[PDB]
Amino acid sequence: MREVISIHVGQGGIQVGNACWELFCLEHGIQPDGQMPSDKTIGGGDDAFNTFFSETGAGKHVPRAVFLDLEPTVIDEVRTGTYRQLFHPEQLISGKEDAANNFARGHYTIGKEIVDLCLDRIRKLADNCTGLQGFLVFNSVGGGTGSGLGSLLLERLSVDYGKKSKLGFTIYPSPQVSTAVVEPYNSILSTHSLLEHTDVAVMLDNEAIYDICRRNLDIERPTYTNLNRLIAQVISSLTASLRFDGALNVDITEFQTNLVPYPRIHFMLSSYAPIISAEKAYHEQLSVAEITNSAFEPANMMAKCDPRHGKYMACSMMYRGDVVPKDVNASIATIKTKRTIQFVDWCPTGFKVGINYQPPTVVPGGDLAKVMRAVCMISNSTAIAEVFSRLDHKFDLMYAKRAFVHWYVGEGMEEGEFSEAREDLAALEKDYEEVGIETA
Amino acid sequence: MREIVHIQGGQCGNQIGAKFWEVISDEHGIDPTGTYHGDSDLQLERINVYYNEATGGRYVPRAILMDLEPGTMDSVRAGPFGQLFRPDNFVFGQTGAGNNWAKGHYTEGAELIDSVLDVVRKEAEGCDCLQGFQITHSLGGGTGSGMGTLLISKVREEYPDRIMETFSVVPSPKVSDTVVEPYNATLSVHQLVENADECMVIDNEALYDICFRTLKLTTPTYGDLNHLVSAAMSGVTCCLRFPGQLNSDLRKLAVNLIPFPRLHFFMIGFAPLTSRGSQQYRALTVPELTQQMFDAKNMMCAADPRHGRYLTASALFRGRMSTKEVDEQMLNVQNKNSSYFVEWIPNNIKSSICDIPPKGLKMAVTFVGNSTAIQEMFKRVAEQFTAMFRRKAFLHWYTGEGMDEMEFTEAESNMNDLVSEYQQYQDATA
Ligand SMILES: Nc1nc2c(ncn2[C@@H]2O[C@H](COP(=O)(O)OP(=O)(O)OP(=O)(O)O)[C@@H](O)[C@H]2O)c(=O)[nH]1
Ligand SMILES: Nc1nc2c(ncn2[C@@H]2O[C@H](COP(=O)(O)OP(=O)(O)O)[C@@H](O)[C@H]2O)c(=O)[nH]1
Ligand SMILES: [Mg+2]
Repeated sequence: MREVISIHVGQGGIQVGNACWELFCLEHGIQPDGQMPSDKTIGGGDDAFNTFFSETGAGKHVPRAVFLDLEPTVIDEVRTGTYRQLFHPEQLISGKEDAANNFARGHYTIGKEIVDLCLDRIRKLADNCTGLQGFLVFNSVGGGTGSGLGSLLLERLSVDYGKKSKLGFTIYPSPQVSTAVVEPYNSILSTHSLLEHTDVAVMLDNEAIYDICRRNLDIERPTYTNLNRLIAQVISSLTASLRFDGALNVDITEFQTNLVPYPRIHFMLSSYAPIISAEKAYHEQLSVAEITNSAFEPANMMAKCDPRHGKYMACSMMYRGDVVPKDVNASIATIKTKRTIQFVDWCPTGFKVGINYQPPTVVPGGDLAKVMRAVCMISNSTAIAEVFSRLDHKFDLMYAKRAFVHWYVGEGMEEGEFSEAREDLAALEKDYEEVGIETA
Repeated sequence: MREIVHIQGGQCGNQIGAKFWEVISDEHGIDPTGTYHGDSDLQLERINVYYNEATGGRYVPRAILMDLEPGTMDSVRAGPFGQLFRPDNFVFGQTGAGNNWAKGHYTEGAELIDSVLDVVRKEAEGCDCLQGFQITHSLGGGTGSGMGTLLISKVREEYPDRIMETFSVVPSPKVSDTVVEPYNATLSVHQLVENADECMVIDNEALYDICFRTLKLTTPTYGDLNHLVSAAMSGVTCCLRFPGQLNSDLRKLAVNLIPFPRLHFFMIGFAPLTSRGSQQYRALTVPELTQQMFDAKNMMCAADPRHGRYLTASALFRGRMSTKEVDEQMLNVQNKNSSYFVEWIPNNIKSSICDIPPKGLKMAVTFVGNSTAIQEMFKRVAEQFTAMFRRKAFLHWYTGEGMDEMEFTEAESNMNDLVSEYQQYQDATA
């Protein structure tokens, strides 16, 4: 019944998990205890929570989630949070010591012990669900746990599970404003595994989200919480169809059908158009035309790469709330008319459109205006080759110096994997450049 | 989970350790009797990382105090919180090295190493998941330096993968309390480079500088120096004891600051230090903390980094703050002084955040940067050792202990090679 097993790796992943799960509980009005309170007793509004939650049969709805980490700190802060009783304790897996940004350490030494318990919990949650769409996996491809454990988990999911899905939400190392020195190596190896084992990899860069926040929300001092809540809004809009009825319904499986044209090229930017201060929306009309135009402004991309340098290969717009199909068609027409926006020739029809009646909720405490119309665009564009070449350049610097390779080699990782992944990335950017050209 | 075994050896070692345990207790609100007195339950979520539990809820520091001058036992017992440590951990000789490295590394240290090895082994096996040991000592003295490097070699042979971090107090030609400081420092670092995971150097003259310029203290005593180094040391492992937004344990700092295994020397610093006079003037905010903790004066080493170039650097911020602010400050200082940072490293700064500040404080940073200026601070000791070794002064003191001149030759050559390595990776370009 449209079930979606969620996965979360690493500290970033688990913080995003907290965010998205607070958001979901607020959406379905599930009190922190886990008991959905009946409202007006006019009929049980079932079929809604079931996408993400699962009823234990006694009025307790537990989330179909699994949290994975090798450091017991953040997972315990989850345990000592407003949602302590909310999660079935088995799913909040933890390890004694962490990989410490050492992708290899988490990939061979530490992970290969907790991956078994995680796979067990996953098979459990799957045996529960009937008609599962696929798995969402949020992870920081910069950190050791995130990257490494995510690679291992995705490989195990690929081999053990059928064509269901694998949606990946990666917090890529921001191009300009980095946080760790070893980010290049972990990011590159994570990518080399990801491109093989993931269906869809929507990219996310904290730098771009910082810029979006200060530009629109005017929160000059954002924290990771605001970023988390923005990403939560995003993935909510991504699965709104699986829960709320609308004019057109886009199941998660349809992205991997539409957006990704070739098995290797499956990286995608994302954008969320109406993002306005509660006190600023007083001045905005928020027409669907305005939404659609703003969603294509390269500034509002959730990742940081300008598609004006690239080409839009495919786009998926998903609208929520007071949406009318006539205006949506008009807006996509006008956008196709624009010159700043260019589509590849061989893809003439570059749009998957979804329209869901459910207006996006507002979370108390997050600075976002109530709004009746929203969109989220997942776009596979050629400009992501820019960020990939950027990481290639940084990684090439470090590795031509052979800077930190000893750390990884100490973890039984054969150093040949480095050059192998770098050559794979060279081939990938070559693929992007190739498909960027028109036909002969 | 991720336990720590503190190891202090030597007079300066014992003073540093005593002040350190005082500060860590003030951080956990533990009263010198041994019980808890705080108010935030968080203060107990990670309390096992440094203390073991004893019967009656009394928490006992997982410390191991060792020395060769038995008077230091009386010394540590004298100060407050001297009641904390369990006397079983106390290990002491009777003779004392007397500033002699060999005496504390061959003749006498070899006779206490067995006992302290038993003690550290018991403390380790008692703990389940050991992050590693945080040893602290001074290289100027004999017992500290010699016994410290001996036991460090031993424990490294016994626990290779665990972190073996060391706060070493290298003597400076500025203060030059003793005269055999060159031989001690040389014969210490020669093994330090071979066994230590990561090393923070601390120079008394640098601490005096900080206590005279940054702080304006009419009478800086060794107590105040120990206080500063304690504040630093606590700030190092802060993320291990408190949740924060982006965690960073010791191993994370290690991997993020060690390009090559022989370059494991950093220069620490503490951000919000301000004199009681200028305290009300300079407002407390993240850019101020950056400007300070990156001042060439504010470093706890005597090496001016301006001459050098930061290979990598890290910072740990205590207290709730905006991740965008700190990360933007990092990027800013990166793009501001690009000459001061190696080019082949894309982003040489590692940032971390814990949202629990030091008591009575709002925000505070603990900077740890691997530079090449340290190569200068080692050139100092190298030329000092060369001078006082050409004519073979005081050499008989060491040779009578079973040590031979070949040891001095190999030690000074190893230090020279380390210096050349740092020099190359400074001048190297990409
Ligand atoms: N968007 C977002 N990213 C985060 C957040 N917290 C951490 N990150 C990302 O996580 C990276 C830090 O590494 P970690 O997430 O700690 O790596 P890990 O998988 O959690 O485990 P370790 O590698 O052992 O640290 C940084 O690059 C951040 O970009 C968060 O709250 N929100
Ligand atoms: N920073 C600092 N240095 C100290 C302190 N006490 C002693 N020292 C230094 O330690 C050196 C002497 O150490 P010593 O007593 O011989 O240690 P030992 O080798 O274990 O006996 C001197 O150069 C002092 O400068 C202190 O409280 N703080
Ligand atoms: Mg992490």
